[PDB]
Order: sequence, then C-alpha cells, then structure tokens
Amino acid sequence: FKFELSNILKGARISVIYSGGDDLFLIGAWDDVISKALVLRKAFTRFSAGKLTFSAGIGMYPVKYPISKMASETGVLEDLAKRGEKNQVALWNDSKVFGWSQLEEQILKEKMIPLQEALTNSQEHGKSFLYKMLELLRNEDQINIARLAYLLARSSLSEELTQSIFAWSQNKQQKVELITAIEYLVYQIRE
RNA sequence: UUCAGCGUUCUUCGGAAUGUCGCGCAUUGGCA
Repeated sequence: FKFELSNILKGARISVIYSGGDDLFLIGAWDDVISKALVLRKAFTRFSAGKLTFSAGIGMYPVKYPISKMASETGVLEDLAKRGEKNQVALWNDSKVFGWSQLEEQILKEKMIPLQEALTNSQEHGKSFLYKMLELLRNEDQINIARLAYLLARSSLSEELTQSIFAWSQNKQQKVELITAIEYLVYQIRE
C-alpha cells in the first residue's frame, strides 16, 4: 500500500488521496483509474499469492464536481461491491457490479476490443450505430432483441462479431457487459 | 355457312433510413 503502490500507478494520471489496506482513495483520469485498479487487483493477488481479495468502487465525475460528493458517492459504490461478491468491483453505477476478471476480460477484452477494432475499420459505421445498439440493449424489450438482429444484418459488421453481439444480447450477463463495453468505448471514442 | 369471344397475368424486384452531435457553461469543486 505505501511503497509498491507508487510503482504500480507509475505513469498514470492518478493522485492518491490516502492509502492503506483499511481504506484506499485515489482521484485520477477515468480510463487510467480503471486500468490501474485492475493492475492493482492482479498485483495484490500475486503479492498475497491469493487468499487476499480487494473490493473497490469506481465512479466517473466532472472535474468541477465537488470532492466531498465524489468521496461520498464512490464510498457507496465500494459498499455495494463489499456487501456481497466482495472480490467483485462496482463501476460507475449501482447497476454495474462486476468481478475483476469479468471487468478486465469478459468486458474490456472479449467485447470492448472487438467493437473498438470493428468501428475503426468500418467507414460505414460510427458512434451513432453504437448508440442505436445501446438503445435496443437498454430498453430490454424482447422485440429489441429482434430489432438488434435487423440492425446487425443491415450493419454488415463481421459475421463472428454479428453473431457474438447477438449471443451477448440474449444472455443477461453478457448484455450488461456488452452495454458497459459499448459505454466505455463511447467514453473513450468521444472527444 | 353462321354465331360468339374465350382463357391467363392484376403489380413485380430492390432499397426500409444513414451520417453528425449524445449536453455545454456559471456557481460548486480544483489550483492558489
């Protein structure tokens, strides 16, 4: 907490308000805070050789927004993660609580990276297509599953991604990861 | 040689929205 933490966070736009196994508080750029939070969980397990788990709450706030409010709201997110599924992290919203491995791979690697590479390659697609997909996923109507499939056929995205998105939407866990992965990509792509 | 029309098609195939923004600013916070 006091020494290795400086090397783990090295190179990231993060300021550590306080440290320690009792309570850890860091304020940083959101993409950096998430990536370093994942690095920390992997390091903690390695350092402890397992048998030790860390629960965290991650929140996204405008810079002008008050620190006390940031601290209070993020405390609640940490509490969500702590009460059940203590290893799992809570990110941005109460609705999104994810295991650290889930957040790192089943969301930021299996879903966000394909979508990211697909969008960049496609000259025919854009944030607006990703917003359309998100609106269907958010509504959660059975018809939207069908409407997403019509959008996917029109979209012409690579078939394996098309099928993977379709499968993800039908599975409840995959869709929350798909929603989060799309939202993370939109936050990253947005200027 | 006269007397008559009769039957069959009644719309078809594509394209079914797309791209762009997806809140910003002030107070507050932060730095001094």
